This record gives sequence, C-alpha cells and structure tokens, in this order.
Amino acid sequence: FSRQEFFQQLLQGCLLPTAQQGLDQIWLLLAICLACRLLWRLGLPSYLKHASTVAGGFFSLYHFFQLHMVWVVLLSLLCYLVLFLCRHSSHRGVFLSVTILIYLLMGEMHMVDTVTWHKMRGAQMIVAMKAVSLGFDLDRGEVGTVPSPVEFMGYLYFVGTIVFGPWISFHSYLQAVQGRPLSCRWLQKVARSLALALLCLVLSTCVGPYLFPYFIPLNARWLRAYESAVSFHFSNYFVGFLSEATATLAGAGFTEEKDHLEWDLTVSKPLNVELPRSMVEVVTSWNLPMSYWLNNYVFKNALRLGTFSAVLVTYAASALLHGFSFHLAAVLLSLAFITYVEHVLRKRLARILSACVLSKRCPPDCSHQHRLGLGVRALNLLFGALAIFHLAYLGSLFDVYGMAYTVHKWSELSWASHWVTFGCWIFYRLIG
Amino acid sequence: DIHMTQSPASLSAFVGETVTITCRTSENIFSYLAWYQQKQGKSPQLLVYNAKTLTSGVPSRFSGSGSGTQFSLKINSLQPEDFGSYYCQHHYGSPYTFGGGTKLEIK
Amino acid sequence: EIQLQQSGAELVKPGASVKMSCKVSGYSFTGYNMNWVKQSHGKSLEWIGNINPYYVSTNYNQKFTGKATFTVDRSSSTAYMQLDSLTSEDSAVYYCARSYGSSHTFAYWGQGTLVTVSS
Ligand SMILES: Cc1cc(-c2ncc(CC(=O)Nc3ccc(-c4cnccn4)cn3)cc2C)ccn1
Ligand SMILES: CC(C)CCC[C@@H](C)[C@H]1CC[C@H]2[C@@H]3CC=C4C[C@@H](O)CC[C@]4(C)[C@H]3CC[C@]12C
Ligand SMILES: CC(C)CCC[C@@H](C)[C@H]1CC[C@H]2[C@@H]3CC=C4C[C@@H](O)CC[C@]4(C)[C@H]3CC[C@]12C
Ligand SMILES: CC(C)CCC[C@@H](C)[C@H]1CC[C@H]2[C@@H]3CC=C4C[C@@H](O)CC[C@]4(C)[C@H]3CC[C@]12C
Ligand SMILES: CC(C)CCC[C@@H](C)[C@H]1CC[C@H]2[C@@H]3CC=C4C[C@@H](O)CC[C@]4(C)[C@H]3CC[C@]12C
Ligand SMILES: CC(C)CCC[C@@H](C)[C@H]1CC[C@H]2[C@@H]3CC=C4C[C@@H](O)CC[C@]4(C)[C@H]3CC[C@]12C
Ligand SMILES: CC(C)CCC[C@@H](C)[C@H]1CC[C@H]2[C@@H]3CC=C4C[C@@H](O)CC[C@]4(C)[C@H]3CC[C@]12C
Ligand SMILES: CC(C)CCC[C@@H](C)[C@H]1CC[C@H]2[C@@H]3CC=C4C[C@@H](O)CC[C@]4(C)[C@H]3CC[C@]12C
Ligand SMILES: CC(C)CCC[C@@H](C)[C@H]1CC[C@H]2[C@@H]3CC=C4C[C@@H](O)CC[C@]4(C)[C@H]3CC[C@]12C
Ligand SMILES: CC(C)CCC[C@@H](C)[C@H]1CC[C@H]2[C@@H]3CC=C4C[C@@H](O)CC[C@]4(C)[C@H]3CC[C@]12C
Ligand SMILES: [Zn+2]
Repeated sequence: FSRQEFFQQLLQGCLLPTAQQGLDQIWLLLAICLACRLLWRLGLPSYLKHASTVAGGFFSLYHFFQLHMVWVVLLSLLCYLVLFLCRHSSHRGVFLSVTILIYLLMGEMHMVDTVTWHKMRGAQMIVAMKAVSLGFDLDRGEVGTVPSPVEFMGYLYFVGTIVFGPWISFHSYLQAVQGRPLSCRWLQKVARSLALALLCLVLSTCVGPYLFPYFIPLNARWLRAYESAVSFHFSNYFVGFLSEATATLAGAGFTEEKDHLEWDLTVSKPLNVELPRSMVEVVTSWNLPMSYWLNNYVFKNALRLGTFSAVLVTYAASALLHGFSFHLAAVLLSLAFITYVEHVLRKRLARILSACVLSKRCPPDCSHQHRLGLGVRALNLLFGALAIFHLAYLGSLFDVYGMAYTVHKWSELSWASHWVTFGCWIFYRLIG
Repeated sequence: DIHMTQSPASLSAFVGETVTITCRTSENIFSYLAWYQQKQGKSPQLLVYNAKTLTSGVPSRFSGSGSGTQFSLKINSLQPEDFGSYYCQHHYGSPYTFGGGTKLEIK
Repeated sequence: EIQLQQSGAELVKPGASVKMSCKVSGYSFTGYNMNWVKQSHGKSLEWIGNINPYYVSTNYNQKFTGKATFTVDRSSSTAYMQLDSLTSEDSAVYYCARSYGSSHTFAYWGQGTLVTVSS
C-alpha cells in the first residue's frame, strides 16, 4: 500500500500500540525501582537496605520471568560459593570467571528449557558481568573487604540493574546504597532517559523497517540492509536508555567531584554510531558499561597473549556473554578484524601524514601538523563512510537461522566488508 | 582520597586506666576500618579489622566499635606493653589512607 | 612463621634511583597481594601501592605514580620497588606488607628500609 495509505494508519497502528506495550512491560519495574529509591532514604541499617533490594530483585525477576528465574537465582548462589571458598586467595577473578564460563557453556548446550533460557540471558549476563567484576576488583585491591552474603546478594539483585540495567561496579552500587538527596536533576535525568527510551522504541519498531520505501522516495539488497541495521541500532537504544532510566531511578549511576553531584550514567551514545567516526568508536560506544567491562576485565588480563590475540579473546568473551548465535558470533568475530585493522591502519596513516586521523578525536595536545586541514576532514569523512558501510553490512543479519542464513545474507551483499577489510590490511602492510 | 582524622593527637594515662581513641572519616565507610599499633622503632601490627573484629593473638582488652563516619578503639585495663602510636586505616577501597596517629604515652 | 625480610638502609644522592627488596618466606608468594607503604620520620603512614604476585598487574596511589615502580620475582619470591628521581622529601622508612587476604588490611609487615637522600 502507498505512502498516503500508510501514513493514514501509522499513528493508530504503530504510535499507540508500540508505546502501549512499552509502558505495559515496565510500569511495574519502574514502580519497584521508585519504591526502592524512596525506601533507601529513611536512614535504615545497610543490611536492611540490601535485604530490601534482594526482595525487590526476586519479585521483579518473578514478574518478568514467571518461574524460570531459578536459572538466575541458582547462578547467584553458585557465584557466592566460589567467592566464599577462595575469599583468601588472589585468584578470585580467575575462579569466578571459570565458574561463569562453565555455567554459560553448560547452559548453551540446549539441555535445560531453552524457550525461556534464551530470553533470560540479558539478565543472567548482567549477574555474571557483576560477579566476575567483583572477583577482580578484590584482587587488584580496588575493593577492600570481601562482602558479606547480604551485601553480595543485594549487589547481584540490585532492583535497578537486574532486568535490563547495565553493569555497575561494586563501589558504584555501595555509593548508591548510601543514597543521595532527591534533587531536581535526578527527576530530570529519569524523565529524559524514559522519554528517549520510548522514542527509540517507537522509532525502531516500524519507523525503521519502513524507512526507505515510505519516509524516502528512493525505493534492492543494500537499502534493506541499511534499514535493518538502523532498526537493530534503535531496538538496542531502547533497552539502553531504559536501563539508564531504571538505574538512575533506583539511585545508582551518578558521579561526584568537588562536592558537585551529577547524574551522567551514559550507556549508549546514538550519535556516535549513526554518524560514526570509526568502527572502534562504534563498538566502544554501542554499550559503554559493557565496552568498559570487557576492556578492563578481559582484554587487560589476556594482554599477555599478544594484542590481536587479546582483542580476539575479548570479542569471543563478548560473543559468549550475549549468547551464542551464529549470526551474532559471526558479527562479533568479523568486528575483531574490522576494528583492529581500521585502528592500526588509521594509526599508520596518522604517523605518516602527521595528521589527526586517529580512530578517536585526538586531545588538544597532539603533535600532529595537519590538525584541521581539509585533507584531514576528507580522510575522516571517507573512514566514516566506510564505517557506515560496515554497519549497514553487519547489521543486515538482524532482520525481523544457523550458518545457512548468515552465508546467504552475506552472499546477497557479495561479501563487501570482508573484502574491504582485506584491502585495508593489504594497504596497511604495504605502506609499512 | 578519603580523609581520616584521628583524635586525640597525643594523650597520656596511667597503667590500668581506660582510654578511647576516635577516628572520624570524611566519606562514609560502612564498617571497613582497621586499627594498627606501632611501638617505638618497630613496624606496625594489625590489631583490629572490620572496626570490631580482633586479630589472631591480640588480648581481649582491645575493643574497637563504631560504624559510619565515627569509629573508636577502647583500651581498658591498660598494660605496660600497650604504649605507642595507634593508626586508623580504612580498607574500603584503593587508595587506602591512614589517620594522623594517636601517641599513647606514660603518665 | 611468616617473615618478610627487607634490604638494608640506603643513602642516595638527590636525583638518583633506588631499588629495595622484600624477600618473603613462610607462605605461597603468589597467593596474597604485596602492599608497599611509606612512613616519614615522626609522621603518619602513607600507602604507596600494591602488586598482585599471581598476575603482575599493579595498583598505585595517585600521589606516588611515576615515582615508584613495582616488580616481582617468583623464582626467588622477592618483591622489588624502585624509586626514581629521589629528592630530599623522600627520606623515610619503607615497609612491605602482605594483605590479610579476605580483607585488604596489612597483616604481616616487613621491617622497613631507611632511605636517606643527601649529599
Ligand atoms: C552489527 C553490529 C553489532 C554491534 C555490536 N557492538 C558491540 C557489542 C558489544 C561488544 O562486544 N563491545 C566490545 C567493547 C570493547 C571490546 C574490546 C575492548 N578492548 C579490546 C578489545 N575489544 C570488545 N567488545 C555488541 C554488538 C552486537 C554494533 C554495531 N553493529
Ligand atoms: C526526509 C527526512 C529527512 C525527514 C522525513 C520527514 C517525513 C516525516 C516527512 C517529509 C516528507 C513527508 C511526506 C511528503 C509527501 C507526502 C505525500 C502525501 O500524500 C502524504 C504525506 C507524505 C507521505 C509526507 C509524509 C511525511 C513526510 C514523509
Ligand atoms: C516518533 C517521531 C520522531 C517519528 C515519526 C514522526 C511522526 C510522529 C509524524 C511524522 C508524519 C506524521 C503524520 C503525517 C500524516 C498524517 C496524516 C494526517 O491525516 C493525520 C496526522 C498524520 C498521521 C501524521 C501523524 C504524526 C506523524 C506520523
Ligand atoms: C516520579 C513521580 C511521578 C513520583 C514521585 C514524586 C515525588 C515523591 C518525587 C518526584 C520528584 C521529587 C522532587 C524533585 C526535586 C525536589 C526539589 C528539592 O528542593 C526538594 C525535594 C524535591 C521536591 C523532590 C522530592 C521528591 C519528589 C517530589
Ligand atoms: C568464538 C569465536 C569468536 C572464535 C573465537 C576464536 C578464539 C577463541 C581462538 C581462535 C584462535 C585462538 C588463538 C590462536 C593462537 C593463539 C596464540 C597462542 O600463543 C596462545 C593461544 C592463542 C591466543 C589462541 C587463543 C584462542 C583463540 C583466539
Ligand atoms: C568462545 C568461548 C568458547 C570462550 C572463549 C574461549 C577462551 C576463553 C579460551 C579458549 C582458548 C583458551 C586459551 C588457550 C591457551 C592458553 C595459553 C595458556 O598458557 C593460558 C590459558 C590460555 C590463554 C587459554 C585462555 C582461555 C581461552 C582463550
Ligand atoms: C565464529 C564461528 C561461529 C564461525 C566460524 C567457525 C568455523 C571455523 C566453523 C564453525 C562452523 C563450522 C562448519 C559447520 C558445518 C560444516 C559442514 C560440514 O559438512 C563441513 C564443515 C563445516 C562447513 C564446518 C566448517 C568450519 C566451521 C564453519
Ligand atoms: C574470518 C572472518 C574474516 C570472517 C568471519 C566469518 C567466517 C568465520 C565464516 C562466515 C562464512 C563462513 C564460510 C561459509 C562457507 C564455507 C564454505 C565451506 O565449504 C567451507 C567453510 C566456509 C568457507 C565457511 C568458513 C567460515 C566463514 C568464512
Ligand atoms: C566510501 C564507501 C562508502 C564507498 C566505497 C567503498 C566500498 C564500500 C565500495 C568500493 C567498491 C564497491 C563495490 C564495487 C563492486 C561491487 C560489485 C557489485 O556486484 C556489488 C556492489 C559492489 C560490491 C560494490 C560495493 C561497494 C564497494 C565495495
Ligand atoms: C579476502 C577473503 C579471504 C575474506 C574471506 C572471503 C570468504 C569469507 C568469502 C569470499 C568468497 C565466499 C564464497 C563464495 C561462494 C560461495 C558459494 C556458496 O554456494 C557457498 C558460500 C561460498 C563458498 C562463499 C563462502 C565465503 C567466501 C569464501
Ligand atoms: Zn592529534
């Protein structure tokens, strides 16, 4: 049906039902988060606050996942065991990481109920990303005492970051248990993040998939790829801004410097991906808490294996946390080559031309000659175009399916990115 | 950085009295705080950790208590070998900062 | 019995570098962190930093970064600290201290090296 007949029913078929479902899904999680935020302001003993958030986490998990929340609860218990047995050693990170690895593998063998296991990962993952975190923050000395059972449980089951919420370090949660005054910036941040989450949801559901035929007079295999990539990006940004809102509602996600308290828990920066500078900025700004967790607790450890062999292990860990699907695993493996080759090639180009063409906008104290020349703008724009093209290629797998689906979807595109990356690596090794 | 103040900077009591040293923390540490004792010319020794738990091999007269931003060590029935500097040191997270140091002296 | 032997006193010219050594004996060296602490004369203690002997990642105090570097030797179980560009403000005693394990309190202390900077 034509554009007019589409827009005549757009609002009644897309704008109201999508937002209705988006609000019906979270009207209870937001209520529980607000109840926790208000309850943690009565000057209660800390153990009672941790017990309250444990109860809230149980109730929230039960409300989302009917009774399969055991596959999370169990994990939590298991984690604490591996934290209490090796509490004295300096291997806490390694033991907790091996436990998480064994648990996720034993889960991905598709023995236990998979219809609901494959939809709890978004929560289960977080728990893992928390436990391992502590296991290393105690080793390097960034956390003093091994927490008591109630503190650890109230950390894993933090009602703000249990369902969608991002990973937050143990100290960034302890400083939330103390609680901060209900300022106006707090409500402002919560409302802004909720509005942006709803906007990204309604913009991903059916303004994305119907982008180029109707919203554009253009219309193929590349246009569908780009619209699928945009739909996927915004379907993520929904969860991102919603997690940011639920974590700023429960009290967490705030920095303080020179008695200045600011709520700036950023999870996803959409303007660094839709108008990208480089694929490194796309990856590290697709999910900021996870992009910091992986760089700090996986890459920095496996760095002994060599730079590339550590980047690849980091992407393997990221493809294991998200849940192993062949399209997602292929994307998160190709991203390793793409990002590494682009980074090192831009590095060589900047060292040769003495220009500011690094994969990140340099600091003001760089030793480059061409800081703002038109050639620098042209190179940055060409690499941004390559980044948009890599995104439109990779995100084509997430339309709305094992090796056959991926091979077919990438054969319709004639393997454009996997040849552009090879060409860029050849170009890098030739001008070496 | 967490600023730890400690009071008093220097006191003096007879043998067999009861003394209370206080450590006030700028930020809020939940219960993470340790008390070390250092005699004249020797390395310190851990006396109390978690602000109440006594270490292995310390007499039962050292009784530390408190929580939040106000902790206190209580030395009752003072003994001759209990004279020296006492440092409070939080262990809530790096970087750990020590207190000023109360110097218990003879009287 | 746990014993953290330490090097002897050092007298260094201003601007030079020094390298201490804390030899551990009494437990598995790669089991617990090793903190380095500095104490002036008649002053309070200051936490220089720590090193994890299992994986050699370190953790410095921001006031002592770039001035003290930590290294380890697992074969002889010895923890070294190197101070660079010493001034007259670094004449103090330096202790090594094994973390308690569960908590990060300094359970077993060394004996300290007196580092004096003069001409
Ligand atoms: C098709 C598609 C997919 C994505 C996408 N991007 C990112 C993630 C999460 C993720 O893995 N982050 C991450 C961050 C840092 C590092 C890292 C740090 N240091 C060294 C080496 N590596 C590795 N990984 C997930 C998806 C689906 C984005 C856009 N288009
Ligand atoms: C063009 C990009 C940059 C912004 C998109 C703005 C969209 C919302 C605007 C710009 C062009 C507009 C379209 C222009 C032409 C018509 C034909 C008319 O019979 C029905 C409305 C319709 C279909 C408009 C719908 C709304 C519209 C698509
Ligand atoms: C979510 C936002 C940012 C992107 C979508 C823009 C929406 C809100 C705008 C752009 C095009 C607009 C539509 C354009 C055409 C018509 C037909 C008219 O008879 C009723 C209003 C209606 C149905 C508009 C409703 C609002 C509308 C759909
Ligand atoms: C989220 C909404 C719908 C329910 C919660 C409403 C109440 C309990 C919350 C929401 C916004 C909050 C207010 C926003 C900021 C201020 C200004 C400050 O100088 C006094 C506290 C005060 C007035 C807060 C008190 C608590 C508050 C009023
Ligand atoms: C699951 C998807 C992402 C594939 C992941 C492949 C990863 C996990 C595999 C394939 C190639 C493997 C690497 C091959 C070569 C090296 C160099 C060697 O000195 C240490 C092992 C190391 C570093 C391996 C680590 C694990 C490794 C990187
Ligand atoms: C993709 C799924 C299976 C998880 C990712 C696999 C990772 C975690 C596994 C597969 C290959 C493994 C590596 C194989 C080789 C070695 C060299 C050894 O001296 C240290 C352990 C180390 C470095 C392993 C670390 C963990 C490792 C990298
Ligand atoms: C990153 C991961 C998920 C994809 C890359 C892993 C590659 C090396 C593995 C995973 C799946 C494997 C394929 C699975 C199915 C078959 C069909 C069989 O008759 C020939 C081998 C073949 C073709 C395998 C080749 C190697 C293979 C493609
Ligand atoms: C390695 C990086 C650059 C690409 C990541 C995707 C790779 C691992 C996947 C995607 C498509 C897959 C290929 C699809 C088709 C076949 C033909 C078969 O007869 C051998 C395996 C082979 C060749 C697969 C090998 C693995 C493969 C190339
Ligand atoms: C600057 C960027 C955005 C445009 C130029 C870089 C890349 C994306 C360009 C350079 C060469 C181009 C390819 C040239 C040849 C073909 C074969 C055709 O049957 C499918 C399109 C395809 C595969 C093109 C895809 C896009 C492409 C790979
Ligand atoms: C520069 C190169 C090395 C990057 C990797 C290229 C690989 C991933 C691409 C290039 C050519 C592609 C092959 C082209 C032809 C077909 C025939 C089809 O029936 C199965 C997939 C298959 C077999 C493709 C598998 C993947 C493939 C081998
Ligand atoms: Zn520059």
